[PDB]
Amino acid sequence: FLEHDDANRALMGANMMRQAVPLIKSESPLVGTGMEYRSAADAGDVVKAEKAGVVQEVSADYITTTNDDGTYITYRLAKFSRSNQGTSVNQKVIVAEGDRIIEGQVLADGPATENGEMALGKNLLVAFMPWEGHNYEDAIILSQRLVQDDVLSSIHIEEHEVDARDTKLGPEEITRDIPNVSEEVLADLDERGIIRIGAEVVAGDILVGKVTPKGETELTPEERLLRAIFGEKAREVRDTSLKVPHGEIGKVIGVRVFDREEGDELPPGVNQLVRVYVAQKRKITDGDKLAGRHGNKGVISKINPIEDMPFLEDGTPVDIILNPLAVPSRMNPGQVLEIHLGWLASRGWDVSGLAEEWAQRLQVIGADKVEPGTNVATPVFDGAREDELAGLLQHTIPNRDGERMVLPSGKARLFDGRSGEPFPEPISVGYMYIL
Amino acid sequence: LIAQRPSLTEEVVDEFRSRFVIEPLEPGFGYTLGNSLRRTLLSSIPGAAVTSIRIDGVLHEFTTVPGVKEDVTDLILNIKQLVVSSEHDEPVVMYLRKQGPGLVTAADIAPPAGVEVHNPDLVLATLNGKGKLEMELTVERGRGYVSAVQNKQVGQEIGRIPVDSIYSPVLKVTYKVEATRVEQRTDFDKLIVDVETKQAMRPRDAMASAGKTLVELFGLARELNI
Amino acid sequence: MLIAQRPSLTEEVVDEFRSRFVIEPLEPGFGYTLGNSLRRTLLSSIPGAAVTSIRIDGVLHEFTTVPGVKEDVTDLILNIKQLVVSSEHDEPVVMYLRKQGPGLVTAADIAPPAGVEVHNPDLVLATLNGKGKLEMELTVERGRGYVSAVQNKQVGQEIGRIPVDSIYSPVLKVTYKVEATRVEQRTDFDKLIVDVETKQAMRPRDAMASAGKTLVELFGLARELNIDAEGID
Amino acid sequence: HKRRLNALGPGGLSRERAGFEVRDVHPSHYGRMCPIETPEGPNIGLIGSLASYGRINPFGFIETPYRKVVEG
Amino acid sequence: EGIINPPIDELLEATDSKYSLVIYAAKRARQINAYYSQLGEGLLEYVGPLVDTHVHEKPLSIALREINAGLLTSEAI
Amino acid sequence: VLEEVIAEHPVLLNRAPTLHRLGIQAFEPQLVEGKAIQIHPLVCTAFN
Amino acid sequence: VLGLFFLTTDSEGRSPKGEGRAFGSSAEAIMAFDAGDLTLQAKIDIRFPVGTIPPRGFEPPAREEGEPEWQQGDTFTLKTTLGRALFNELLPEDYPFVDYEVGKKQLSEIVNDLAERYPKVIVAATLDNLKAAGFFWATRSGVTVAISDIVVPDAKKEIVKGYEGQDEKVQKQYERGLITKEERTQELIAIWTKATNEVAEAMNDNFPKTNPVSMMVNSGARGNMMQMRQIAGMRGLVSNAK
RNA sequence: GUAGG
Ligand SMILES: [Mg+2]
Repeated sequence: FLEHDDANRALMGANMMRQAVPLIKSESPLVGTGMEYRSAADAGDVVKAEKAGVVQEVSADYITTTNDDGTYITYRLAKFSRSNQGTSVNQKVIVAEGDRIIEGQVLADGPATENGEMALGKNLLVAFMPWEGHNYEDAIILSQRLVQDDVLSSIHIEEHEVDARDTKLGPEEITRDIPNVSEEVLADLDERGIIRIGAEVVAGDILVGKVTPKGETELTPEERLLRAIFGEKAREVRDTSLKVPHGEIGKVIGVRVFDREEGDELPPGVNQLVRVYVAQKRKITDGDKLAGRHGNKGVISKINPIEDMPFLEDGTPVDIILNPLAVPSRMNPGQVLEIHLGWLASRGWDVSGLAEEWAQRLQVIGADKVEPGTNVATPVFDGAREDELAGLLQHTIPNRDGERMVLPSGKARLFDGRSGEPFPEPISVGYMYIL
Repeated sequence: LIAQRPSLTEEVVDEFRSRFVIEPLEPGFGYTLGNSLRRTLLSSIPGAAVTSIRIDGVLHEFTTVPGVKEDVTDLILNIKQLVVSSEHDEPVVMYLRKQGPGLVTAADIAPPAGVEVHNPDLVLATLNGKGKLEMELTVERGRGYVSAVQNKQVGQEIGRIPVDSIYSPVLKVTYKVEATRVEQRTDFDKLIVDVETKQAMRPRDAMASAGKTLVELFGLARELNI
Repeated sequence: MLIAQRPSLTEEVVDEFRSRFVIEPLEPGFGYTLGNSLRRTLLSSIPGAAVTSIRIDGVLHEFTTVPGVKEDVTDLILNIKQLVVSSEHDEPVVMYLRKQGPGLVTAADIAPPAGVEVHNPDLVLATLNGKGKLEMELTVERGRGYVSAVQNKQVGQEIGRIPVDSIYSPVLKVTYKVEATRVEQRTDFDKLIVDVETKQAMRPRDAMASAGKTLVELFGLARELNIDAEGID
Repeated sequence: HKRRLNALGPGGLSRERAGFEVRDVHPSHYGRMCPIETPEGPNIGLIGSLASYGRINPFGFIETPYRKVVEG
Repeated sequence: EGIINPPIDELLEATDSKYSLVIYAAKRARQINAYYSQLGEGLLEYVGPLVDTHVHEKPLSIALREINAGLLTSEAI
Repeated sequence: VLEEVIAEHPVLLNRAPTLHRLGIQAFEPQLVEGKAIQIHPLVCTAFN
Repeated sequence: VLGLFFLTTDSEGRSPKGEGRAFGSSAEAIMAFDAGDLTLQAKIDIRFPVGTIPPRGFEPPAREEGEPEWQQGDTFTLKTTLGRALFNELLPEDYPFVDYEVGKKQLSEIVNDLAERYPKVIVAATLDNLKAAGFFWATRSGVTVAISDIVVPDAKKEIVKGYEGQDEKVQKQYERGLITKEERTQELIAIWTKATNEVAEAMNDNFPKTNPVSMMVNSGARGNMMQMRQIAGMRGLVSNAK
């Protein structure tokens, strides 16, 4: 629905469509342009097969295919390897075991991908109405259900390393014998002074133990006396071990080591290099930026429990609130079309023998009988006309009790979660993609 | 002027959904009554859920188990919505073991006595002919939501991993009001509260517990006065 | 399971009729249930008595003017509904007021029948010019909550009688606000501050005790489903 | 980021060199550049993505496919 | 229990300015903070808090309390 | 201890453009979970 | 400010049920409001307890009596809405009653008055109360946006085709060379300036005052007239490069 | 360099 959008906000959306982070589980948008499939396919993140045969083995680590000719090819799926910006490049598997394959057919989705189609976020049930100022100046309110079901949760893999270098005084050493330290600090480390795999870390945790070769130590009078009283030996070797930088958290997922004397080559001086992967699962929390396709972007300001959501007639809560004051001034009414079409897509429609102009247009287009949840396509400049939206809305399948739950106006009855009184007038509700 | 005390009646629409009607309610009460009932039922309700698991040959949730197309994290998401009922207040241990090619299921899981899964048809993952799944589960009981971050207590057992869990087995609640046939200006409203819940527990006992909680709170409010 | 801290209702008095009630921190997300429910039942469910209709001597329903009185009829309706009456007959009763001469006719000056007490005699009802002439009879009926004035054919039965709004609630208004508190290094706790404005007849805390008992009954009605236990204290 | 046309660079237009005229859209943009999208910062419009069907002339111009029309 | 608890207008009319009030209250705050940080010398020039004080307190709050009380006086050199 | 010490100690909030003197504004601190400053909606328009 | 404007609104904002009645006190008015018989936007009579300063314009008028009266600070009835009462109650007691719609400009005026005449602490408390009530009533207002909310004028198509009709006749009298291209451009831009002005006025006439976009633009909340013109009416003339 | 202000 770009045609109904001010260019300024379309520019904002297009610039904000290159920054969506993938999530644990990707889902294709319910409403969106029909070109997304090609955009996903041409990008190299997806893994497609070069032959048309029958898959022989389907495993997360690898997928084996055998063409009728006889060539066997095993695609290795990258798993949880750091990207350029530090997001997982996890890759799923879609094809079954015995299913026939065609050349170029998608075998495994990439990040932010689903069934070979682009999926840069998820789709939320959403309603337009102010709410106690917790959506003032276009701040956002989202239900705790997103905190509950990892609907918006993203992996983050950080990698940082340390180097053993032969300085003028001597060589640096990696070891579990760090000097001038407690015992428990070096608890989970390895034999050679490396953190094990799986050991969670916090700020100050020791990842790899490194010690300076030596240094000219003129021990001070006060320190001299202190050592004499406690009978401890200050040794020229000095601690230079790696520590987590302040304000961090994560589980170690992989560790790599390269060594000079070993067959691996290193730059001059550096004797050993160690890289550590620390990974976390950041859940959607206060302060996380968030934005719709049309450019409505805000910082989450509060996450109420599932009850305080202004819930709807059948008890479905709303998963996000939005400040309506935006959409007039920003001159970007595409999103109201989008939300209505999303509600339409969630609840299927049946149109047969209606003899209406819009009904005739769908029948000739063929999009007449639609089951609930099946996706839809609205090309950028040949999208759905408002008349089509109105007719389809008037002919939505009854979700429950044989009643259509949204009024023909596109507004429905909201029951305040906290007060319980039904809201004085209906409110607009639908399903919009969010990133 | 007329005095009429509330009267509750029940009806069942599905094996796990029921509608409960209270007609004598004062005007402009059924809404607040239904709201408090709904919120309390969702907020608090005893329940059981898996709380932390262990996988042989795996040291973190990020890696993958050979033999499954599903990575470990996919298994986390599969189990988080697994629904269980546990009678024991203290943690219990459950085991999932599967070999050969085929689907792994909740039914396949080894149930300890007094701990019962309630969604056997749920599929958790699939194994190849070469695959092997071995899994330890911890079944704890609680209420509401508990994230894995506060659910971690063992640091030495790196094999163990926490999982955020959901206890409340109620799915959704919806209340409606009407007008009573009684001839008067007040026009007493008729509240009807429909509750649908997961397979763990019947809605009747769920709202029995909710009433227990709320009546406790208001007994606290009243008795402490006068 | 057990609530980390048990709540404990407490009082803060600023006037014999105005009061504030505070709830010691509570399970998060519960504050709005309790406070809203309390608000509704305390405003409405508690019973009481109020006037129901009024009849001035020698006037018609369309004839809004009343001779011999400086004030009009409408302000008299406001003043009489402002009056609080405590009755228990459970059926309509009639109170009379027959006064003459110039001066001021007040609630003190009213002569009530048996079984009915007027709590506030201080209120001035009318100011008379010249001869008083005042003769007025009004109907009181116990009721529940608030009822809008309705036409019961009393005007048809006698042209003088007219309907009037009645306030059965012994309370006037309640304003409940929820705020956040920090306990055991956790901020997930909601204190309730409920300010009750009540008339002189009833003491507010007694009314809220009655309201709590009523809700306790209405929610013990749920125990009939089954017996279940929840962590508490 | 594959298909961007970065006008900033050596032997070419520089950030300080920018003017009103270069940044704005021109009637030849149709099919040769998406006039909608560009970084919002000081380099407004100087960077732009290629059009959807744009193909590259061997000399270095950008061609656009057009359907043929005859006698209506 | 907050910054605004002493209203400003009384202090302003007391000191007949805004900036003079700031420097004067700050001088008093410094004096009292020096007093609490004596830790034993007991210099006669230093003076304790004229108004009652909490177990833990910010000195400048007590300075402002004194000024609002109006008991403490100023005079330029 | 931190919750004890912060009260009655001003903090200057301040935005980057700082066009006019309403850029720098003193406030009382108050702890809150999450990782974001909170702010009082009335003063927001002074900062722009 | 949308909430406050929704609150201090004249009639017709809804079906004014329960209008034309008198109430003893604002408390019993709120009781009726909860009862649902009355609507917040409904002209009624209300009393006021003593100490309620009356409107500045209400100072000359007073109640009818043969004895001296001082209604500047005693009980007085007044014709107004529950909303205006609530809005006064937010304001401090000593402030005279305000009975006119607040919108945006008037709110700034009264805030200036308060900041001028009153101490700072009262100003802060009053602003805080205003904020709380404003958010609450914005929640209750029900402002939204929807496809039926923004209604295109019915007349537009007709008028524009007529205007378009004009256009092509000029083009015809240009294809014979009877007019220069420059003169054609000037007369076309004039014609379409007229057309867009007329369509803007038409749309301005069509929309009712109850729909949310009108409520928020008129309140001074957000937006301005031409945004509505180009979301509902045609954009009109724009500018090419240079 | 490139994103946000
Ligand atoms: Mg900004």
